Amino acid sequence: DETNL
Amino acid sequence: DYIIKEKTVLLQKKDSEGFGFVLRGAIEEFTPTPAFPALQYLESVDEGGVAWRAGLRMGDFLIEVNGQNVVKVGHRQVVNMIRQGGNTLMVKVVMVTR
Repeated sequence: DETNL
Repeated sequence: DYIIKEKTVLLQKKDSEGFGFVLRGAIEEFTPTPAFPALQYLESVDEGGVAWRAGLRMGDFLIEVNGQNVVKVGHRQVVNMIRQGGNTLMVKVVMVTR
């Protein structure tokens, strides 16, 4: 998965 | 040989912004390896952002978030620890070379 933080 | 560049850094940010990085990562069959030492890693870092100025770069593996080992932890839980921290995040990462 990927997440912009 | 595996050249390791480990850093432990503190990010501090306003609310109108993110830390400036994309986190990617995965089962249960992961065994940590010098070539691949952790589950979560930095897919990219906004060069104009907060995580860049603190030394974080594409390809850093995430070892510890806010003081806790996240080598074997899953994406949703690591993202959660990071989100709990609010506007500050202490993270330990390693860069692997050769």
